[PDB]
Amino acid sequence: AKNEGTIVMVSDGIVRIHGLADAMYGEMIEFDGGLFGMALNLEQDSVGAVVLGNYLSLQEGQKARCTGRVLEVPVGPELLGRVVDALGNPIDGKGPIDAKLTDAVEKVAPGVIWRQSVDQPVQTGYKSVDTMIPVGRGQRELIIGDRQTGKTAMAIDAIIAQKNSGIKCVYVAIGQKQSTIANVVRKLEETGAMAYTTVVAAAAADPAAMQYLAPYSGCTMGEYFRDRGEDALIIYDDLSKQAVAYRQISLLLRRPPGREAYPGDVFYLHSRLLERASRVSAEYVEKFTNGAVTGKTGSLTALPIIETQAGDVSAFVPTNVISITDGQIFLETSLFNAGIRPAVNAGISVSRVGGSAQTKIIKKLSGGIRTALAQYRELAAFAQFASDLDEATRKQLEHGQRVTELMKQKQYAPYSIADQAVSVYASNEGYMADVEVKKIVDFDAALIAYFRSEYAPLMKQIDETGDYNKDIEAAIKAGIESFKATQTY
Amino acid sequence: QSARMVAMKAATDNAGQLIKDLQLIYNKLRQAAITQEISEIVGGAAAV
Amino acid sequence: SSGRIIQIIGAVIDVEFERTSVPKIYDALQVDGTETTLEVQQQLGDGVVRTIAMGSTEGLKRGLTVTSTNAPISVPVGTATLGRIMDVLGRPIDEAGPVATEERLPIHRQAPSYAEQAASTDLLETGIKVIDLLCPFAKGGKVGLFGGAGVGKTVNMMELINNIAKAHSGLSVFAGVGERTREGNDFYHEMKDSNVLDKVAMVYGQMNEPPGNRLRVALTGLTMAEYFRDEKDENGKGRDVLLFVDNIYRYTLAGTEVSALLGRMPSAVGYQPTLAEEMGVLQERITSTKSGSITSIQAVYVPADDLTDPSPATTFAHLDATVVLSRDIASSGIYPAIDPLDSTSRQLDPLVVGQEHYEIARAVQNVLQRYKELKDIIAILGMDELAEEDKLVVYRARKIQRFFSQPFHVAEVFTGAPGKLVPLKETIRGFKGLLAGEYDHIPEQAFYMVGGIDEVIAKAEKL
Ligand SMILES: Nc1ncnc2c1ncn2[C@@H]1O[C@H](COP(=O)(O)OP(=O)(O)OP(=O)(O)O)[C@@H](O)[C@H]1O
Ligand SMILES: [Mg+2]
Repeated sequence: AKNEGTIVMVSDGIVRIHGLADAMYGEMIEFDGGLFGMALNLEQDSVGAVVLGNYLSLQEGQKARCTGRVLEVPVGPELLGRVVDALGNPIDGKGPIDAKLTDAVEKVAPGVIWRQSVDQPVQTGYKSVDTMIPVGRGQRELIIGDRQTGKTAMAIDAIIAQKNSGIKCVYVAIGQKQSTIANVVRKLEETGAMAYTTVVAAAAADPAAMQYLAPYSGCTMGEYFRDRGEDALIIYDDLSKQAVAYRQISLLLRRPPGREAYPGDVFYLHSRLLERASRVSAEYVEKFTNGAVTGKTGSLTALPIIETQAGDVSAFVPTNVISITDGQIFLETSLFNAGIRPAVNAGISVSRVGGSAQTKIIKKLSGGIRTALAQYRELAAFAQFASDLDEATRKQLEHGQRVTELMKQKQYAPYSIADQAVSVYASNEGYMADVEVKKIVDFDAALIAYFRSEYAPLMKQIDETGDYNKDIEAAIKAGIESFKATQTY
Repeated sequence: QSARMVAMKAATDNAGQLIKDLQLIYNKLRQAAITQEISEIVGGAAAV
Repeated sequence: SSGRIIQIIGAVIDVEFERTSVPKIYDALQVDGTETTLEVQQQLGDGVVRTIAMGSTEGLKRGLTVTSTNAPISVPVGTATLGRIMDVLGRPIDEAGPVATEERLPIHRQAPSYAEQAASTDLLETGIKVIDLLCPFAKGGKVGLFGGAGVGKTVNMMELINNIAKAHSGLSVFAGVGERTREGNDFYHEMKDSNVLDKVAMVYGQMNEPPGNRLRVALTGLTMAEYFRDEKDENGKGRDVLLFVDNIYRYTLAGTEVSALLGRMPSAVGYQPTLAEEMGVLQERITSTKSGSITSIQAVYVPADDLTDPSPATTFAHLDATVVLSRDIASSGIYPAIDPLDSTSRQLDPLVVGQEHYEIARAVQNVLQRYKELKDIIAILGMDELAEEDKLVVYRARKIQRFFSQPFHVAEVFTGAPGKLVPLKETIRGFKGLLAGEYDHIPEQAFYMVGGIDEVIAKAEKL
């Protein structure tokens, strides 16, 4: 009757329905056994629909009914600290979620007149990326590298480092083994970062439709705090697996093939998703809330992750997504084995926002590190022939070696703004010119632990304000001199 | 010392030139490679 | 009279009409009760038309009515579009109100015929010393901008926009094909802050938009520029117009995506079969007619650093000049940052520009190439240990490099120094004098951000 149909073909998780004449594109449909489906092909005499669940219980001749509503997810602050499936059903076993309102999954980004310049900082706890590739609220930075190269670690550290920032976090896992998801959730809960984090999971055994629709639901859940003036962050662990699932669905639906068998509308798939990470203006927040909130601007930051095979960044999907984001972080396999544990390649990693997304002290102090790294890249083969160089170039090489060994850091130990500032100030000045090249890592921590125990007021002031005046510089210099004089490492 | 200079210089120059030609070959293969798969994939589209 | 949707698959939509009233190719349709528009793309049997919608197909069902405009997409053209931002359909997106223009033009039109071409090739004066001397532009020509970000690409665009209106009393049109929203907002606010928005019209096609929008966004700017060119002031004379393309590679990519969506056999390197034809449709309407002229400045991105790739290969067949921006020069402190050796122009021949200009340009390029050859010997073998002529070449090259830089007008509100527009003749005279050797004693520091030659003399004597 235009709201009831029949099933005529079941195969590979795809069901073809005959009926449902007034069925919209993307509308949900109800199968007989409390199951749901999404329509994606409206041919002349049939409807193509994917099943969001177990299709093994569906048989030819069963009935179906249209919901009349587009795909929706429950949204609110009551989803913090819970683990859910791609549609909002809890899987941690801690009880139902008392949802208050729902939101559509497919939405359009705000227009160009409602945007705002990005000038606020987001910290990740890694010195290498905090001083060289700044990330700001509303930016889009991409982490790209080969297998077992350190990609998830960095994302989890970035989520952890928001303990004292007030930024909510959403973590989306697509096509992963359930044991890894359980371990990640357990580690998050152990540290204490689960008090403000939401986790969406679509395991490798889940249907491809869920692995394809998960990131959109995650972004919708993350957009709650943007419209209300409060910042948020979202991480997609692998867009490559989403692309693979999309390709599988399209090929099973007979859409025309293309390079690597990808369908034509694949760039649009990631384009319409990544463009929703934006910083709206105060007028947009004032209009959306109908005057409830005034003088506040929202944001939403995205950190997609991409895996490449044998370093072939020229593949179809890596090239598609590189041209969309605002920067790239490259992780090398050779650097990981060589001992550089964060394994960030400086020289091909760029941030388009740049120094506008930093505090005063970090912005002042990043230039020395950048210059030292550039000069070390310039002259490095002279390591064997150091004695034949003049004094200036030898000093430059030694400083570059010290700096490039200072960038190494351990997992699950995010640095604070004061810690980074103290380390960089000790490096930019000549303090680390006496320590041996092999002992720099030990000296750096000892110096950090000497502070926060004898100079905690100053650390709190730096953390809360971020200012840089002659008075702060004097205190930092005096503390460093005292540590170098009295204590030992 | 001077002799070494010249010898070493030559090597660098040669290396540079070498890289260029390899790049050209690579590009060719790249393009060529892609075309082949497309044809095969199109064949699959006619396999039914 | 009316139609109905019979098939929805992604963006491709099939509509069915009556036996007779079947809309022609490229006609624009509108679905009643919705803000959706469709563009005819292919004609099939039984009066069935395959189209691509400009917008999204969410919340759309089979059986909806469609009304035909019986004409291509028409955009409003006039003087009321100066200082506004519109999308492909010419609708304001700046929340500033409707455009008061009531006259509209179609965006699909044939190129001018063989007999309508200009009877001569005339140069265009920009005011920038380096561009005029080494990469001369031509009314009706095409310039390809090869540069990254952070080399001052937008500043140069705004400077040209100001200069054309100041000198030749022209206007400009800006078209953004598949641009980021953040950078678009930044560019709009920079234009407003620099006071150049009044002389420009802007059309944006966003990256998050379907490929149909990004493919047909350049034709709207082209139509607006064409209308500006043919406006006749008293005593005729038309007008000279600039057009800007933020990136033409994304135009080809959008064409490829549309071809794949419609469904047809891929060409070599996965490009669509109709690539050169699609680009020649765009590049053959940018020419100098008897009434007036249109000059286009386009940004080009080379995929995978492969010049042999089909897209740059097709692009390079229509380019008359290439302007290359280098990060090395920008770090050196010499803005504008245009490489004087990797930048070439087809108009740098003794016939079009003259004999003395050709001689001066070739001499300057030879001196620069000589300096590029000599730096390595100084770097490795050592300083000096050389004849005098090489040293003179080095000093003259340094003086010329300093002299290429000049202040701009769009930065007056930032630095405070007034902008300098140097007439070509002054550049020719100054460079000829420098090459002759008269200014062999003037300090080189007087050549930096100093505009015209006499001004160099005044700054030198003052110092
Ligand atoms: N900064 C670090 N210092 C030391 N060890 C690290 C660091 N970051 C990650 N590791 C370790 O190196 C390995 C990399 O695992 P990780 O999960 O980070 O990689 P991945 O890129 O997500 O891999 P996969 O493709 O298997 O999901 C793990 O054993 C992890 O414990
Ligand atoms: Mg991983």
